[PDB]
Amino acid sequence: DIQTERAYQKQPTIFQNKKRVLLGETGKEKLPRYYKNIGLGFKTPKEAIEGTYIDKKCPFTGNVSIRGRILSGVVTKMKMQRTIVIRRDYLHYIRKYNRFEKRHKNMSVHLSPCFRDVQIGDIVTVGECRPLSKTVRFNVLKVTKAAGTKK
Amino acid sequence: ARGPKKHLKRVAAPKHWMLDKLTGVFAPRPSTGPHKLRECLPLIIFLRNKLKYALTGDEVKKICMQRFIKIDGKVRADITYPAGFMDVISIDKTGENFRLIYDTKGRFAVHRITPEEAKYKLCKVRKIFVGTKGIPHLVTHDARTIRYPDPLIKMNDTIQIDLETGKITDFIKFDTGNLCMVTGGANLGRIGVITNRERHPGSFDVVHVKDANGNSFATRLSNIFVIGKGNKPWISLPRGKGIRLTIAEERDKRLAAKQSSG
Amino acid sequence: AKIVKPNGEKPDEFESGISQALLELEMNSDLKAQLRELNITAAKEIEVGGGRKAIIIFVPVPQLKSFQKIQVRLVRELEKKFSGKHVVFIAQRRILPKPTRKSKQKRPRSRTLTAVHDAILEDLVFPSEIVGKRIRVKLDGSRLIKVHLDKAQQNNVEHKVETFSGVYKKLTGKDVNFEFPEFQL
Amino acid sequence: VRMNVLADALKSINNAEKRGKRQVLIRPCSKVIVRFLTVMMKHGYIGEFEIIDDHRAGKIVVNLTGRLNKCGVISPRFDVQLKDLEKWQNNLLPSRQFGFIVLTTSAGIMDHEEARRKHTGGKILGFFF
Amino acid sequence: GRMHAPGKGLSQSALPYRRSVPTWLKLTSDDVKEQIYKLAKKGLTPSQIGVILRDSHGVAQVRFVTGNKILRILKSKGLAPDLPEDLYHLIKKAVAVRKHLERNRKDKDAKFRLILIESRIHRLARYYKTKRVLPPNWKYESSTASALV
RNA sequence: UUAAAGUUGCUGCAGUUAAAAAGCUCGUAGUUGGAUCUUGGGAGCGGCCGUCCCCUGCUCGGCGCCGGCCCGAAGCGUUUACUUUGAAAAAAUUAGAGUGUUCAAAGCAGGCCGCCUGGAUACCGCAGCUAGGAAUAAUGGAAUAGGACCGCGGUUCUAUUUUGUUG
Repeated sequence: DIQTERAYQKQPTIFQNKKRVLLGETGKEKLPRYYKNIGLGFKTPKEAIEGTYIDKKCPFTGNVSIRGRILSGVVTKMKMQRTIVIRRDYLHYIRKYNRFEKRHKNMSVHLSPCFRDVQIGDIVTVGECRPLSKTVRFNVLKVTKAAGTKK
Repeated sequence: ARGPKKHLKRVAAPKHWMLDKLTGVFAPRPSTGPHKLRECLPLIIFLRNKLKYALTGDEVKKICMQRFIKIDGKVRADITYPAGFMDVISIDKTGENFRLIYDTKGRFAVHRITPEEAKYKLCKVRKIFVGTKGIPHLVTHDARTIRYPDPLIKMNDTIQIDLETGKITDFIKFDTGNLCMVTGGANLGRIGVITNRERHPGSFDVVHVKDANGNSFATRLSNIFVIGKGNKPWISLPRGKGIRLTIAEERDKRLAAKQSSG
Repeated sequence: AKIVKPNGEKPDEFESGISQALLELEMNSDLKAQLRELNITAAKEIEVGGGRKAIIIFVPVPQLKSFQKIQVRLVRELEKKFSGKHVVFIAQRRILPKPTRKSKQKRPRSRTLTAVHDAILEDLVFPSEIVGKRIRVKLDGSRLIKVHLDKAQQNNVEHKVETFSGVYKKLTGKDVNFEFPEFQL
Repeated sequence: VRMNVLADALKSINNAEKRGKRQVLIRPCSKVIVRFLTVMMKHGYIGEFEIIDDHRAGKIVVNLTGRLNKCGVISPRFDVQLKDLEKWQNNLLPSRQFGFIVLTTSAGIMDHEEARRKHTGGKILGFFF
Repeated sequence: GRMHAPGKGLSQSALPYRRSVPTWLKLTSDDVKEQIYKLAKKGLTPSQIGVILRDSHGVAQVRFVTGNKILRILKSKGLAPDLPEDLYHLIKKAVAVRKHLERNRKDKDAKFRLILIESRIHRLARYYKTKRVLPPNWKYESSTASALV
């Protein structure tokens, strides 16, 4: 399930080759997991604690920090891997005609494999990060399901 | 611009530099120092507009390098030296000292002080650092790196330093019930007591300050200077004690002074 | 005893007296065929406007459908055992606060204030069901509700309309006048 | 189909007031309609107005008198501020000595002088004079 | 007015204000429950169950006696139809119209009515998708019309 | 080029005959969408009413006392638009306070006989940050009960304050 590509995937905080007294069983083969509290009142989920995925851009198990703006949006498409596009619908005001117009500005955010219970239409919130790609700047902090989907 | 700017236009100057328009094209850009450009005051501006000791830009230079003016116990020979909040300035020969405190409006004010009060200076700690061989460090709001401080000095406290030895004598803790004043913004020079301190994670932590007569206002965390422990101030406050008289009471006071003067 | 309470508190002497009177009434009559499981929750005596009083019995809602076939004789036995006080069966219902943005599942519309007040008004007049209802708004801003009843079962109800108006004024706070129009039948 | 019930109610009562009748059959019911008619009653423009209870939709019968010039609706609901309301009473009210502008407020459906003295504002509803 | 016709007709029911069971009715809630169960086991639309009950049993409204309508009873027992009845009737009408047109090519107004009922089917299917009654992948097409119930 | 132009019309134009309703219908994006959810009360002043107070739950403590009460607080409380306040929002310029440049456009000066001053204030569309209310408009709670609540019954990983010193 893991180690797909031409290089080893590891978390460069822990040491995965500690020498035990025996190197047998009963205390070994449970590797430690690196995680941190991202702050701003957000709570880390269990999937980032007991998971086995390896990332370098995950807000929980990764080398990226959260600072700046906190936004929200609705998930539109899940086609490209490990990152999704959300839609922000907002209203614009004109001084001349005292009437509003709705506008949308879709943009790409990053989805770690910690949140894999995501379908089209789920409301997510994002936080500003350093540029992780050409057009990707935001990391998803939590996921909220839409109406229905009771299964 | 391929490099740093070296000129400064007259109408691009800050308003608290308190200049005129139809005098010259340029304004005195201060040399880099402890204080920022928009929050300091050049020595030429003070000596040529406030104290009226000099009239031109050469007389200020003659007085400045004549070794007559001492800045926080050190003689300075730069005519555009940045002087900011509670910069103790001394004239040794005529025996006068001035303390720079913001008055009831948004500006500086001349304030003659006794020499016994001119020996020390209240200043605000900015951040706490740890040195090379486990030495704690303090960074002060006028960039005074002090080695080995008191263990009870926190991030937003105020320390009192003797100008002859550079060490800490006494301190004020950041807590509600202490006399405070604001340095910057719409509020400036008002003296009040801290009551509330609202914590916002990831942004500016606003506080609430009540005046001694019944007025209240809210400023940011960076716009805080603690000056007293309770009601008694540790320094000599200027005239009016920083009460921020409104325009009606100011008009009434000016009319009363005009009627009494005749 | 006969009286039970959803709240864990001992009933007072008046409702215990009403429960004992009901137990005696089913003891010396044929009411025991229909009161083995049916009971009483609470009772209250309130000053109906004038020189005459009346009692109000709080009944749980799912037992009122069983009582709906029984009120033909219980009421007349209750004025005949008493002196002249009328008896009114008002079901108990819980009034829930509106779910605001400050203060968990859905509060249903059956538990809303308007619904329980209309249900109290409906259970207030059992033999005379609702045929018309009007609201009067006077110049003071107050609301004067009016209730129109059928021309069936008039003579046994027309002497208790002021009792219904008094107990509806005390329980809710709305002035209700009862009238008998001759429209349909 | 129908969009605003207040617009139809105000047009119906305006037509029946211009024809000179005394009773108006407002066929919809709403909280805003009852509150608007209550404000018009409190400011001495109408009399005893009814609410006919029904399990479908209530009907309102008002007691007209020769006192109303025109009552109207401003559709859609335009939000105002305290300083913005002065232009609205400049171009909507016929005079400053009389006339009223009813605007929606968090304190309830309530007129413009009271919203001025309570230091507030909100969406507009209509006008009467 | 109608959604596909210029008519402005006003002809419908008129429920009375009186919210009470009639005293002369001798049908309890249980008896009308197995009456509805038997009429649904006979293979009837709930409207047919309602008209049969109101004619031959003297009940005014079922939800005024039982406490809920017919489709709630049929869903609670477990014998309600999979497809709703009005959209099923619209589908069967569309199949009847199409079996007229591909037997009789030259008619045009019947093709116009076919377009109208296809639009009605599409709008009702969109509403049932919005109400999460139909599956989201449900799609009506002519090529599986007569194969569909 | 602006006003006059209500001859560009959001406020605020016209479409039978003067310029102008597609031949008709369905239909996607857009725009607009019915009723319905907490009413009413009390302590009092002026004499029923225009101003006053009351009708979200829980782990640590200072305004007071004799393990028992109130006050506060590390920390959480369904989300939007709208509305009021607060922060910050360069100067000059626009209103605007003071001031006999001989008035004014100006300018930030000046007045008493060393002394006393001023060098304010408002505005800064929208968007981002905050604090009282939820009337107005849109979403969601449970119907296949994978609904709340109450005390019980089984499966696991980890905390030093202890089974006489220490292993």
